[PDB]
Formats: sequence, C-alpha cells, structure tokens
Amino acid sequence: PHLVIEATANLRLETSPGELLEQANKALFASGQFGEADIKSRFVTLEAYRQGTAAVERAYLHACLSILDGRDIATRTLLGASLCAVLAEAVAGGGEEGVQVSVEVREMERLSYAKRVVARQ
Amino acid sequence: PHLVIEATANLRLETSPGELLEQANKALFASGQFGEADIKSRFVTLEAYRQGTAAVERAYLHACLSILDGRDIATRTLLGASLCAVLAEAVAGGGEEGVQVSVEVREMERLSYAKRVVARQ
Amino acid sequence: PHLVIEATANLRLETSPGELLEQANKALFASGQFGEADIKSRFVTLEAYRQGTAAVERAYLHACLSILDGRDIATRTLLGASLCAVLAEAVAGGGEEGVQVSVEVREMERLSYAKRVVARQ
Amino acid sequence: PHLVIEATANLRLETSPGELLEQANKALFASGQFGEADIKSRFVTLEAYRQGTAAVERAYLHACLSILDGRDIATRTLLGASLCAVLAEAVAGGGEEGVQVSVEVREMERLSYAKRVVARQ
Amino acid sequence: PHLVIEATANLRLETSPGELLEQANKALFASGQFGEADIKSRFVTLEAYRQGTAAVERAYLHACLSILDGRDIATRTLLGASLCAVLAEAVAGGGEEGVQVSVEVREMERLSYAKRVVARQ
Amino acid sequence: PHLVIEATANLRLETSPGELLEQANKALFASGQFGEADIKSRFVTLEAYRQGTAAVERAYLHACLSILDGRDIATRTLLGASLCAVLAEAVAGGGEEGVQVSVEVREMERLSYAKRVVARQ
Amino acid sequence: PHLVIEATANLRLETSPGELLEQANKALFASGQFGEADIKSRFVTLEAYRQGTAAVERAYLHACLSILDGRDIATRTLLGASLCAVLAEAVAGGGEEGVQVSVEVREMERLSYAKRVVARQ
Amino acid sequence: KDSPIIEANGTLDELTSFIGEAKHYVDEEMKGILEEIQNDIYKIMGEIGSKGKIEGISEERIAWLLKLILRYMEMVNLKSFVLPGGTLESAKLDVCRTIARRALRKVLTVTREFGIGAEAAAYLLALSDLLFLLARVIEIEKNKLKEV
Amino acid sequence: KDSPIIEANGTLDELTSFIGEAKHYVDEEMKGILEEIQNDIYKIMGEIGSKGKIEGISEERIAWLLKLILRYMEMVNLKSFVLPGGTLESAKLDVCRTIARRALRKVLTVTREFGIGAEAAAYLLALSDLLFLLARVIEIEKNKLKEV
Amino acid sequence: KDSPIIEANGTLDELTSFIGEAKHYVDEEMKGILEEIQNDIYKIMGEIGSKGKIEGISEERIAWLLKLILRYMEMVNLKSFVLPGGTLESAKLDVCRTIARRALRKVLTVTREFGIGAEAAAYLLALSDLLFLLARVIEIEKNKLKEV
Amino acid sequence: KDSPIIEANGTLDELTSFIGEAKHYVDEEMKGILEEIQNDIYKIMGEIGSKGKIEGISEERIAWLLKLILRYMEMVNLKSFVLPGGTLESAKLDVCRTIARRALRKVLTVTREFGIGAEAAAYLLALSDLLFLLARVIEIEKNKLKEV
Amino acid sequence: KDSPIIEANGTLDELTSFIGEAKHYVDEEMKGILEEIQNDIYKIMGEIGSKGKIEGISEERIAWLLKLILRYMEMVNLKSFVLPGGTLESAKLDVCRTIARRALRKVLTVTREFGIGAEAAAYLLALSDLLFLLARVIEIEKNKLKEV
Amino acid sequence: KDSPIIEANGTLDELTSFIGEAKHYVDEEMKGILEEIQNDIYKIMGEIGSKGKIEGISEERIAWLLKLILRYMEMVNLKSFVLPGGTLESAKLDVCRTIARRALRKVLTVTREFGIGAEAAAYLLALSDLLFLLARVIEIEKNKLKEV
Amino acid sequence: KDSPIIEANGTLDELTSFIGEAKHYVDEEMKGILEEIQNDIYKIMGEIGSKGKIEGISEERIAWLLKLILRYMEMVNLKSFVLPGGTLESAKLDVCRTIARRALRKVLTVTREFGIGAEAAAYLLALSDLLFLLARVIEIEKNKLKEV
Amino acid sequence: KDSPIIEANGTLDELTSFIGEAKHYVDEEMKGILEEIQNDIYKIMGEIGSKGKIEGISEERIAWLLKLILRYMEMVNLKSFVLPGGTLESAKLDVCRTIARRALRKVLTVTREFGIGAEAAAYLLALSDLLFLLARVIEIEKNKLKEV
Repeated sequence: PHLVIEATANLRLETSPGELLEQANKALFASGQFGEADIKSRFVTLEAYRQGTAAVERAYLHACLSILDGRDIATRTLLGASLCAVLAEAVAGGGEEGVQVSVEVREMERLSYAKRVVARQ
Repeated sequence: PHLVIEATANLRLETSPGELLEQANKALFASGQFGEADIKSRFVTLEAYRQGTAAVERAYLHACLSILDGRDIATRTLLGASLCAVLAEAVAGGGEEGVQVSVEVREMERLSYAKRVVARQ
Repeated sequence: PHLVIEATANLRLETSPGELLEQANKALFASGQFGEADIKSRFVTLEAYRQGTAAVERAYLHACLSILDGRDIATRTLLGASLCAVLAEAVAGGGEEGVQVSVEVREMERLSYAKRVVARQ
Repeated sequence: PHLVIEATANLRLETSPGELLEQANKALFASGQFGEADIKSRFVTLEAYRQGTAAVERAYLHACLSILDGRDIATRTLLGASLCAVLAEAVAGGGEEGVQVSVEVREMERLSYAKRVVARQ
Repeated sequence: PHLVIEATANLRLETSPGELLEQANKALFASGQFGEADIKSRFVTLEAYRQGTAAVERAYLHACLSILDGRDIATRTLLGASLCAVLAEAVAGGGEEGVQVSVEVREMERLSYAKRVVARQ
Repeated sequence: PHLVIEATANLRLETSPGELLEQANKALFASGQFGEADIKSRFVTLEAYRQGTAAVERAYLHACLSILDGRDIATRTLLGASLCAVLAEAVAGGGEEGVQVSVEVREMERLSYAKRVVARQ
Repeated sequence: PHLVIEATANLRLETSPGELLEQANKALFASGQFGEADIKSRFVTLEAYRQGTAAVERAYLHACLSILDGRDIATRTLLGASLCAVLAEAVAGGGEEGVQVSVEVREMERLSYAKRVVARQ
Repeated sequence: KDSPIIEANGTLDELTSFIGEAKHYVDEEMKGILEEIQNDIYKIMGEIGSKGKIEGISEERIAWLLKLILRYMEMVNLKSFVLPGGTLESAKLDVCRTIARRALRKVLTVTREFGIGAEAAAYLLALSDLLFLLARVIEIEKNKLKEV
Repeated sequence: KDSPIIEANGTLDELTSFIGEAKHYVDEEMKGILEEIQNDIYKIMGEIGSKGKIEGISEERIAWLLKLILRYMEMVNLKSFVLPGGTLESAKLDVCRTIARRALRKVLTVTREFGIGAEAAAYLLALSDLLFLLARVIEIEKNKLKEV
Repeated sequence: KDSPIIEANGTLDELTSFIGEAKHYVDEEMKGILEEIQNDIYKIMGEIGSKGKIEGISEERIAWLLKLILRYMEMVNLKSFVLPGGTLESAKLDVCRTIARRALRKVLTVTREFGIGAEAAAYLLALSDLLFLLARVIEIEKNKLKEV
Repeated sequence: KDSPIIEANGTLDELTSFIGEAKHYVDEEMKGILEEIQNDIYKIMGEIGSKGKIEGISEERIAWLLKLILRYMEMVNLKSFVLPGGTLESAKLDVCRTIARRALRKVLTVTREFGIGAEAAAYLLALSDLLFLLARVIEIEKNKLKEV
Repeated sequence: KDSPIIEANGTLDELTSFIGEAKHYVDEEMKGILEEIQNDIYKIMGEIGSKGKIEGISEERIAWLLKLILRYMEMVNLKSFVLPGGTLESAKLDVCRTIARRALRKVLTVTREFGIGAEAAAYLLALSDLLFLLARVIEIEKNKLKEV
Repeated sequence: KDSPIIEANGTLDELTSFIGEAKHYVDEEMKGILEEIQNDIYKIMGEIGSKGKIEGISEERIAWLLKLILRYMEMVNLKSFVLPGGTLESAKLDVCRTIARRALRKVLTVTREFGIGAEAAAYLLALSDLLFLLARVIEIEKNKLKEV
Repeated sequence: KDSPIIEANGTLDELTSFIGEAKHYVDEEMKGILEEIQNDIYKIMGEIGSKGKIEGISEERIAWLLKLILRYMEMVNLKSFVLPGGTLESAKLDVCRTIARRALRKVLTVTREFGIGAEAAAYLLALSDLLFLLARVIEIEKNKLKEV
Repeated sequence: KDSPIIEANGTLDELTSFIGEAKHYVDEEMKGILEEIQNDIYKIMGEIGSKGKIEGISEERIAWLLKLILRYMEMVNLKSFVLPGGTLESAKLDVCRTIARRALRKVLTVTREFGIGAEAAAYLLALSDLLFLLARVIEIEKNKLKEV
C-alpha cells in the first residue's frame, strides 16, 4: 500500500517526520493486512497553503492511504481510524486554533496494477 | 474538502500562489457546499515535468478537488468549472504556445473517512 | 492524461528525471490512446520516506497514471504494464536489497472534468 | 365469528332484537362456513346518534361481521349480502324517510387469534 | 361512513353528545368526500374503564372513523386530524390530569360491503 | 392501545369488571410494549346476544386489542395469549356448558392516527 | 435403499461376500437415515471384465447405493464415504497393482416409486 | 378483450347452457327456478363482459337464492357423504353445480384483477349450494341416496 | 386455499358428476364399476383437498383398473381411428374420458408444485384408458363403429 | 439525497414561491393568511428534507386550516362548476391551488416510500381546498363568476 | 385512483388556471378564445378523470383550433428563433404554451397505459401551437420581437 | 424521442418562458442579464434536444454566472431564513428560481441515463443560486425582508 | 426439508442445549423451571420440524411464562441499564436469553413464509423476557449490579 | 471474499473454539479425540477459505469418525428422547453438537453455490452424530439421563 | 424494525453476554478491559438500533483498542498456527472472538444497506484481534500452546 502524509509548514509535531512515518507503518502492519516490505509511506511539507477564507492562523494534517481493492469497509474504516490516531497524537500544535486531522482511504484497481522488483537481492 | 493545485515552473501567473489559493477558496465557498474552515487547499510547483513528446516549450496548470461523496454530478461539475475559471484567469502565460488548464473532481469515501480536531481552541 | 512519478531520494536511476519522463511519454503515446500534447507528466523526489518496519535500507519507485474514464480494462492494464517497463529499466539500484517498482492506473470522472486553453497560440 | 348489530333508538323492527339475532345466525350457518356454537352475535341500541347535517328524522341499521381470515372474497361478499337481507326484511320503518341498511365484513388475524374454553362441559 | 365516539363517564364536555356529533358530521362533510346522508355517527359513554395501572384519576376520549377503501393516505390523515380537532375543543376536563384524545381511521372492504335502503321515501 | 372487553349478561366472573380491567392492563404492561398511561381499556356487558342456532344456555367472553402497527407477529400473538389467560382465569361459569373465551389483536394505521392531550396537567 | 456391490473375480477379500454385506448394512444403518428392514443389499462377482487398455493384472471393487430423493448432499456424501470405508478395509489384494475402490450414490424418484409388502407376517 | 374477462364470460355461457339442458329433466317448479337463474347469468355476463360498465345483478337476487337455500335445507338432513347422481335427473343438477363452481373460479380471477364481479361471485357460490340441495331433494323423493 | 388445489378438486368433482350421469346409460355391470370409480375419486379429492394430509387411494386401486384394462383389451382390437360416440351410451363414456384427462392436467399441476397426487394422477390416466375401452365395447356389441 | 425527497422539497419550495407572488394581489387579511401558510410550508420542507428527523407541523396547524375552510364555506354556496380565474386576483389563487395539489402528489410518493409526511400531505390537501374557497370569495365580491 | 390519471388531471387543472390568469392580459377577442379553451379542458378532465367513461371533446373542437392556427399563421411569418415574452402580455401566453405541453406529456402516459385521451392529446398539441402564434401576434403588433 | 429528453427540453422551455415574464418586473440591468440567460437556455435546449450532437454552452457561460454570484454575494449578508417574495418583483425571481431547480432535476435524469448535460446541469444549479441573490437584492433595496 | 425449517429447528436445538448447561449453575428452583422450558422447546421443535402437522405447545404454556414474569417483575425494579453477567450464574442466563431471541428470529421467518409457529414465536419472546428477569434476580441477591 | 465463504469459515472457527472449551470438561480420552477434530476443522477451514484451491480433509478422516460412532453406538441403547445436558460435562458436548450442525448449514450453502465442501459437510454431519453419542455416554456413566 | 438491524443488534447483545461470562475467568486487569468493551457494545447497539439517529462510539474508542493491540503484540510472537483454547480461560476468549466476528458480519450487512455502522464494524474487527491476543497471552503464561 501507499501512504502519503501532508502537513502544513506551520504545524508543529511531537516527533520528526521520520519517526511519524515509522509509527504509521507500525499501525498499518498491526492490521495484519499487508506484508511488511509492501508498506510504502512518505511525508510532504506544504509550503503554499490556505485553509478557508477567514484571516485566522490555521494548520491541518492530512493523510491518504492507497490500498489495492478487495478489503471490506470494516478494514478500510479501521485503517483510516488507525492512521488518524497516530497523526492526532503526533500533533503538538499549530496556528491559533484547533488543528484539523484527516485520513482518506482509497482503493487502487488491482487488475490493472503493475508491480515489479528490480536490482533484486 | 482538499484542493491541490499543480503548476509547472515555467508557468507565469497574474497573482502569487497564496493569492491564487485565496481566490480558489472563495470560489469553493461560493457554492455553499462546504463549511469555511473545512476548505483545505495547497499549491505545488512542478520542477520536473514533460508535456508530450514534441520539442516545444509548454506549460500546464492542473487542479484536483477531493470532496466527500454524496453530492450530485451537477454540483461536482459546477465545482470543477468554478476552479477552472479561477485558474484560467490567473494564467499570464507560459511556454511558446497555449497553456492547458485542467481541473479534476474526485470523491473520497465518506464512511471510511477519519477526521479529528487536536490542540483544540 | 496526468502522470506522476515518485522516487525515493536514495534511488539511483540509469537516466535523469527529464529523460525518464520523455521515455514515459513515448510509451504512453505508443498506445495511440492520447493526443501528443495531452500527455502531461511530472517527476517528484521523496525526501521523507519509510518502507515497512524493518531496519533495512530500501528504495521504491511508484507511478500514478490518471486518465479520463471510457477505456476498457485491457487498455488500462496495458498502460500500466507499459509504464512499469520504462520505470524498471530506468532503475540502476537502491538500498541494500531489491527495488519495488509499481504503477497505478486510475480513472478521472470525464463528465465533471474541466479543461481550458489560455494564452492561446 | 363475531357479529355486532347496531340500531338507532328510533328504528322500528318487525321482530324483537333476540328474534333478529336468531335469524342472523341461521343465515350465517346456512353458508356452511362456521360451526354452530362458534357463531357469536350481539345487538346494540344506539341512544346517541346523528345521520348527516340535515335536519331530517333519520334511522339506520348497521352490522359488522368479524371472521377469521382465509375465506375468498366470494364467501365474504355472500355473508354480507346474507346478513343485509335479514336486516332489511326486519326493518318496519324509521324516521321520516328511507332507512339505510349496511353490513361490513372484516377479517380477524388468525395467527395471533387466541381462543379457549373455560368451565368446560 | 361510520363514526363511533367513546367517552369515559368521568369526562366533562363543553357540549352535549348530540351537539358533539353534529360538529363531527360538519367536519366530515367539510372534506367533500362523503354524501350528507351517508355520514352515520354515534356516541357511547364508557361506564367500565381503566387507563393504565397507576392509581390516578384519568379520562380519555376516543373516536373510530370507518370508511370504504379507495381514498389516499392524505385524505385518511386529514379526516382523523379533523375529528381530533373537534373532539379536543369539546373537552372541558376530566380526571386529575391531562385528557388523552385519539382518533382512528380504518378502511372497510368495499367489494364485500352490502348496503340497501328500506321503507323508502 | 385500546382494549375492549365484551361479556354476555349471563356470564359469571371471579372478579368485578373493574378488577378484570386492572388485571388486563397489568398483563399488557408486562409486555414492555406500551407506556403505562397509554393503555386504555373498557368493559361492556352484552344484554342482547345469541350464540348459534341451538337451544342451549351459552355464554361467551370476547376481547379486542387495538394497537398501532409496527410490532411483529410474535408480539401480537403474545399480547393476545396474555389477555386470553387473564380472561380465562376470571371466568367462574356461564350457561349450561363450556364458556368460549376469545381475544382478537388488530392493528390501527399509525400514519393517519391522530392523538392530542387536552386540559393538560 | 438398494445397495449393489460388484467385485472382479480376481479380487481377494478379507471377508466372505455375506460378511461384507453385513458390514455394509451396519454402516448404512449407522447413519440413522433408513429403517433396518429397508436396507436391501446384494453382492455380484464379475466374471467378464477389463480395466483399461494396458496389459496389466488389475482388479476393482465398485458399489452403487440407490436411495429415494430428499436427503441433502452432506448425507449422500457421508453414505458414500461410509460404504467406501467398509469396502476398502475388506480388500486383501488383487492383480499386480493397487485396487481401485469406488462408491456411487444415486437418487431414485420417490413420487413414481412403487412399494408393497406381500405374504405379510 | 382481456383473457380473464373472455374466459369468465365463456364459462358463464357454458353454465347457463348446461342449466338449459337440465331444466328438461326437472318438474315445472324447478324449471321455473332454473330459468330465473339463466336470466341472472345473462345479467351477470353483461356486467363482466362490459368490464363493470353495465350494472350486474341486484342484492335481492342473492337474497332470492338464500330464500330457496333455507327452504330446501329443511328437506335435506343427510349426514354421510353421497355419490353424485343418485338419479338421472339429479345427475344433471350435480353437473350444473360443478360448472357453476368452475364459473366461480373464473369470476374470482376477474375480481382479484379488475375489482369487479364480487356480487356475481357470491351469486355463483350460493347457486352451487342450491343446486346441491335441489339434487338431493330429487334423490330423496325417489329414495336413491347412494352413500360412500 | 391454493388455486391449483381448488381447481383440481373442482375438476375431480366435475368428473364424478359426469360419471354419475353416464352410469344411467350403461348396464348393471359397468354401473357397478363406475360407482367404484366415484368412491375412488372421492378418496382422491380428500387427499388433494387436504394438501396431502389425508391418505389417498391405495396401490391396489390402480392395479384394479389395470385388471379391467387388460380384460377389455381382449375385446377391443380395432386398427383405424374412430369417431367418439358411435352410440348414445358410448358417447357418455367418451365425455367422461375427456373430463378425466382434464382432471389429470389439473392434478399434474398440483404434483409439480406441491409434490402430491402422483398416485392420483396415475389413476386418472388409467381411468381415461378404461373409459376408452368401455366406450368401444358398447359400440362393438351394437356394431356402430364410425371410422375416420 | 433521495430523488423523491428532492422533488417533494423542490415542489414545496415552488408552492410557497407562487404564494409569495399571489399575496401581492390580495387584501391585508388574506395576505396574513398566506404568509402563515408560507411559514408552515417552510416547517414542512424541514421535515421532508431531513427525511423525518426534524419535526414537521403540529396537529393544530391542520385544525387551523379547517377553521378557515368552515368559515369560508358559509360564504361560498355555488352549485354549477366555474371557470378558474374570474378575476386576476382569484386567478393567482387558482394557480397556487393547483401547485399545492402538485406538491401533494410528490409528498404522497415520499409517504408511500419512506413513511413520512402524512401530516404534511393532509395539510396540502386542506390547503388546496382553502385556496379554492378564497378564490371564489374574491370572485363573489366582484361578481365575476364564470360558469361552464 | 391511478397515479397517471391523477397527475394528468392535476396538470390540466393547472393549465386552465394559468390560462385563467393570462386572459386578463389579452384583448376581448383572445379572452373569448381562451375561455373556450377552458371549457374544452374542463370537458377533457371529465374524460380522463372518469377513465374514459365520460365522453371527452368532439372532433370539431380540434378542427376549431386548426381554423385559428391557419388564421394566425398568415399573420406570423418569422424566420429566426425568438426569445419568449417580447411583451408582458405575450409572456403569459408563452407560459401557458409550456404548461400545455407539460399536460400533453402527462396525457400521453395515460394514452399509452389506459388507451384513452388520444383525442385530448391531439387537442393539447394543437393548443400549444396556437398559443405560440397568439404570443407572436401580440409581439408583432407592438414590434417587440427579440431574436437569438 | 426519448421521454427524459422531451421532459427536460419542455421544462427548460418553461423556465425561459417564466424568465421572459419576470424580466418585465426588473430594472434594465437585470433585464439584460435575464435575456442573456434566455439565450443560454436556448443553447442548452439544442444540446439536450439533439441528444448531445449539437454543442451546448461553453465553460465561460458558467464562469459568467459565478462572476455575478460573487458580485451579488457582497450585497446579500442575511443570516435568518426569509419568506419568498418580499416584493412583487422579487416574487417573480423566486418563482424562476424554483422552475430552474425543477429543470435541473429533469436534466440530471438525462445525464444519469444518456451521459450528457453535465455542463447544462451545473449552469442551472448556479442559475438558481443567482436568482436567489437577485431576489434578495431587490427586497433589500426596498427593505421588505420577511423572516421566519 | 426447507432451509427456514432446518435453521429454526437447529437454533431451537441450540437454545435448549445452552439452557441444559445453564441449569447446572442455578438453584434447584430455577433448574426445575429451565427443565420445563426444555420440554416445551422439544414440543416446539416437533411442530416446526413437521411443518405444522404435529401439534405444538398449548396456550397454557405461554400463560405459564407470564405467571413467572409477573412474579419476578415484583423482585426486579431497576431503572438504569445494566451490563450482562454481573455474576457467573446470571451470565449463563444472559447468554440463553440472546440465543432465545436468535431462535425467535428464525421462527419468525418460518411464520412469515409457512404460516406456522406464531404460538412458538410468542413463547420464545416471553422466554427471553423471563430469562432477563431470572438473571437480574440472581445479581440482586448477591448485589453485583453493574450499570452503564 | 464471498459472503457464503466468510460465514462458513467463521462458523467453523466458532465450532473449534467451543470444542476447545469443552475439552477441559472431559476425560483424557475424549480430550485427545476433540483435539483431533480441531485439527480436522483447521484443515477444513483452509479448503473452504481458499475456495477449494487448498486440499481439505481426506476420506480416512470421515472413516475415522465412523469408527468412533460404531464404537459408541454399542454403549448407547436408549429409546426415549432425552433432555440435553444431563450433566455439566455432557452439556458442553450438546452445545458443540448444535454448533457443528450450524456449521453444516453454512457449508451446505457453499457446496450448493461453489461446488466445494461436500467432503467437509459429510464430516460435520458425522461429527454431530459423534458428539451426540459422546454426550450420552457421559450421562450414562453418572446415571443422569433426563427424559421427556 | 428492519431485519438486518434486528439481527445485528441481537448478535451484538449476544456478544456482550458471552463477554459477560468470560470476564469471570480472567484476572482483574482483563476484567476491567472486557467491561469497557461491554459499555462500547452498548453504545454501538444504540446507534444501530436507532438506525443511525443516536451517536455511536467515538474515534478514540477504536484508538483505545489499537493501544492494547500494539501492547499485547509485543508479548505474542508465535509463528505456527495454534488450536483454540489451550487453557479453559483462553477458551472463553476464543469463543468471544468468534462471536465478535459473527457480529461483524451482521453489522457489515447494515452498513452495505443503510450506510451506517462503519465505525462500529471497525471496532468489532479490532476487538476480535484483541481477543485473539488476550487468549494467547494467557496460554503463554501457563505454557499451554497447542500447535497444529
């Protein structure tokens, strides 16, 4: 599966991005749904961002888990709630109000999905 | 909802990225579909890019609006046409030919969607 | 169509990102499915990334092709297999084990899709 | 089955209420649908009554046969027409105009119907 | 149609039973659903009655409108609400608490319904 | 709900009509289906009655429970069997043979049902 | 039910045909599906037989249980597996290779099935 | 026209035709009764045939059968089941009785689909009961009750 | 009750009613046979009417028809097809034969839907074959065989 | 949301919009009545729009219409059928009356499918009857009753 | 009653109500024409409402519209498409024209399902064509033809 | 043609007809805006009517509405819900707003079945939002805001 | 046999098996009560298993439960909701209560499809209510009421 | 995966879990038998879970149950029906017996739809028969046979 | 109410009842955990029972399970598959685990049909995973790991 974490530049975290990704992968592996080496996650800092129209200092944290189709909605919901827990506990603060944390779970088409291993070892 | 704007490095805009995001959020809020503080948009400059196979200087501007499912196709089409209008009027020029502006509207699964507010205020 | 290539910072390629994008566009155009100037691809280097929970040096290469709906599954599968071939042959090496290469093909909603050409030439 | 006969106080009959009930039971038994001892009928005189809004002396005679479901519409219609014949021939006169005679046939839910015999003999 | 009004002996009314029946018939005729002379209503005082298990002085007023099937649910609901309005405004008081007023609208089977006019004038 | 108990004049009971109604309400409340103050029951003595065509001294005891629709058939059957138990144990004797005890459970249309509380306290 | 056991003349058994039939009937009765006296089985020795085209000494043991339709597939499968167990343990040896043991369970049409008892005792 | 309508009208037309044959094997009293039934059937066929537009039989016609049923019920007090057609005359009535019930089955289809013929269905039901009594009466007078 | 059940029982009731009429046009021998059939039909109607709860006819009753069929087959050796009702008496039997097959069609519907009446269906089938033979026998004795 | 819900709410929104236009062609008395109706419609739209979650109109609101109906019924005693819109003012009310019945048809679909809006359906039915009376009253005062 | 019947009658009732409003914005000549249409619609509603039992409009009524259509076709000779409602008066007619076509869609549903209202459907079709011409005539006299 | 196509085109034709009436109750500025809408609707009807063969409205036409919406949103800052038609002029716009949403419901049916009219559906949605703002603006200028 | 029948009988067989386990954790009084229930369940399984042919429980058996329910209702007067299994003994009864309701769901399927088991369904419903009371009584005596 | 597959595997997983509890209430001999059953169930779950790809139990495993059934049938010779759970130990087995039959119902659904699990279904059927015998044996040794 | 709702609520009620029994076979630490689960199940039943009207469990409740799962995953590092119920205590948890997954299957039906209970479904899934770990932990401490 593919996990992409997006955080605004003004968002403060309790951990480093690397530590956050490790915690996220542990949570994903705790579902027993994926192989260990298949969990591929990444972290991106948003430099240009606007939250709404109001003139209020805001910061948000969003994640997008992309998995191959097949799992039921119970599994998809659990995975999202799992990542959201990790992301929420990592937030130290941001802006001058509450920080919105969101996690999306989307499904990749398995039949058209291409995968190979190169420089094998 | 989540809005991601992607612009090639050689694309010139009539406004700054921040001003473009503010105009985009105003257009989204003008639909009366979303709460103000829920509109979370971001802007990204593409450094590595190729448009086609021809040896012509080109620049493109793409946007991707991700909303929770439930809205009809009339609303989804209106939102896309709304963002495309804002993006088109922001383009000053790019490359040695016309600039392609595109907007995609996709739907996030609501039932598996996780959302929390941390560092509340 | 929109193509996004993501590569970890520790991944070594046989070609430059620009050369990789050109090879990818040639492969996409070889399907005879898209117009030349419509193929809009981009390359992104991942700076913050974790693959799994194990303490092993790893590197992965992922691509995401977004096309308008309408094509059959044979075409979608062929496009993914086409990009995966280009990406695999570009990988020189990474980490201390095999490099996982993956390509996703997703469909954009055509009816709500907005597209315009500005600064026309 | 249960039969309830309602007659306005100003209605004159050719027979006593008891004789009317006996004639009604004979008509019901003549259908060959019910056991003899199962036919339970009663007669009630209406003291407080109004027929319409006009200031005309009126009198009506209504009956309500309640049987367990199962019988076809031909049987239900026949039973109603049978009782209506008995009731019509019993009417001597009432009010200063014609007397309306009506018979309703309704069905009781058999599956939830409770029945017992106490003080058995 | 047939209307039966039941009132507990301890219930006090603003009008006589006869006046109440006249008001009820006017309300039924105001629907334009029935012929004037077809509206046959009656009033009954309940001498033996219990409302609940509590030892509280209570009084209730119930009505049952029986009409031939065919009318939509909008008409049936309107008729019930119409009778309930008449019954509610007629209640002066009863027991040592609030008086429950209820109106039921039921449908008689038209096809098996028998009706005749005797002693014609 | 509305409960109507009908007993022939020649039927002897172990309890008074009032005591019988109290026992009936306790049984209905024991189902946990209805609110206490909603259970509205009444008792009526039949003066004019005939059971069958035979010349045998007979007496019967019938009840009719009217509840709003929604409950399953298991509940409706249980309610009828509950009332029938109370009625059967109340019968001391009647006529020169066994006394038939019956209980009907019918459903009132909820959507067209009108209910109000007047002289509120 | 009807059971027919067929064995090639060169097949050696651990028991006599009669003892084999008794063991088979005990197994069939152990299912609790049939009455004791209804289990009618028979044994036949095959004198003219060929197994395949190869020139190898072979011997096989086949059974065919015919029961009236109605039983589920779980029962039919169990009966076949039951008979096959009895037949397999009875085989001592045959030919110059392994002995194939097979059991078929077929269903007789119950509605057209004729059965009588003559010379009754 | 609609098939249920056509079939019902045809079976009714068959009923009155068998009655028209049976009335030549009964006395002058029953003959007058059967001819009244033929007129009612004709009135019924008009109702069903016109899909409800033309008025069918009145309530009194059903009440007329019940008058006869109650009348002949006092003459017939048998307990055990009997074999149809104790005499040739009664056999004609037993036939008409079964045709009447066959007509009833067709009419019920019309009633359940088009919502008409409820009155007619009740008539045919009572008619079959009367034809049963009329058949037993004839057998009783000649004492030819064959039982099961 | 269920419509296939009602229709089957009605048609059977019609069959025994036509048989009840035909038995007044045959000799004392065939009359006794037809009356035995009426009793069997009555037993069949109880089975179908009770939806299988009440026991129908026995196996011997079917074997009884076959005894008669084999018996009258020796008296009937015609080759060419014949027109029904060479005589008035045989015409009654030809009618009953067709009603019996109509009853068979109704019973088969019950059997295919409820899984009962297989025995009864076999009886009606053999019954129609017997009624065919009985009709030809009468025509043979009076020599009124009308051929196609 | 569900199509029957959306269509019902839209038609109701159209009803109150036509009423909002008609109230500029009536006296101050009827204007106050029509504005009360607009508030009720708004309360109804909330009930249907929320698929039953939000409470709709009360029983008294229906009783309020009946108070007006009985009141204006004493002023309208016409026998023959009349052509809609004797005057321009009454024509506005005749329009609103038909839109109200169109809203009723949509609400009934919701009631038959989701089991809500029975109260609202009764209101719209009584509303159309009131709008009929209000239209005839205006025509009566100016004596412009056009008959068929 | 049946939903297609109820919807058709309601839409027709709405049509004549809008016509009843528009006739206060036209001259005395067109007012007389529109009132004749209202009477025809009333006659149509009786036919559809009674599910075909009550006679609808005659053939001459359709021929009456065609007389007017041919008459006003000589006054209207425009080529380019025009925007509805060049004047306030003509705007009322353009509205009625669209309501008439909406009524036509409902009636066609009745015709395709119940086999009635073919005559009425033809009337509404010709009616919409007449209302188009009447609207353009008014715009022509005041010279307010707005084109696309 | 297909019923969803016919119904959508008819409702659109009705929308522009009501707009054609409302434009005689607004100032010269809004009249020019409404007439531009009429031309767009005409272009939309061509697209839907030809089942997608003829090109509909452009992207700029939708962007044109949004220019007006954002413009009038600065003039309308109400919190509480308001009753439609504070003035006679605004009442006309409130009507057109509801007809526009009714047209939207019909077009959506076409889009979900034939895969065309997505652009047109977005236009009608934005159109209804503009007509809402235009109605409130008129009420604001004359200070006739009636609230719930 | 039919799947709804098989499933109902199986679940009932499971119910009496869990009751058979729970009766080793209760006093001698409740043990006698539970064993009476086991006999009733056995009688119920015979009714459902035979598809209605074999007589099920009597009316008095349901009245027997109600005698116990009314009896233990006087001992249980809790307001707040409680967590199942305050004690190990009561936990066994809470389990049986849920299995009984699961049996009820299966029986209701049979009743809605085959029209049998209405009496049995009422029994299981009352049974679950009794098992609830019996569980709370045990918790009350040992004072282990765990609330939410 | 497919719902019938998921439900079957879940019920099987529940069966071996109840067996895993019951084996702590039996002697060392039956405990070894129940643990062999748990291994078979695990092998069955692999077959059903993989939709037939992975090999299930062998023929000998079914023959193994029959060896035990025939063995314990000689120890159990009761005539009258007995109430489940004469002892606490046997009650555990009676529970497992019913869960096994519930698993059988789920597996049969898979077999009738996917054509796999016929062997497994036969195993569960024989398993339930063995668990019945094992339960009665325990009751016999302690002499706690409760009859109906 | 709806059958999928009733079945889901019943199975959930059964789950918390089995948990209520198992908590008398665990230490004081796990007992407190299981009682927290019972409260969550009660909150879930309110959500499903009210068809989504009443708020269910919060996001933190799911995060609470994951805290425990990650905690006990460090104590359980087995490779080979194990037979359920190594000890009597763990056997109770293995049972509850399977009931929880059975509840999950019922809730998923509700989610796929009514669009509610997605949060609850995720909870039950994580619950079953926790009950698995809790069962293995007990077996590990007493060293009773039975493998396949």
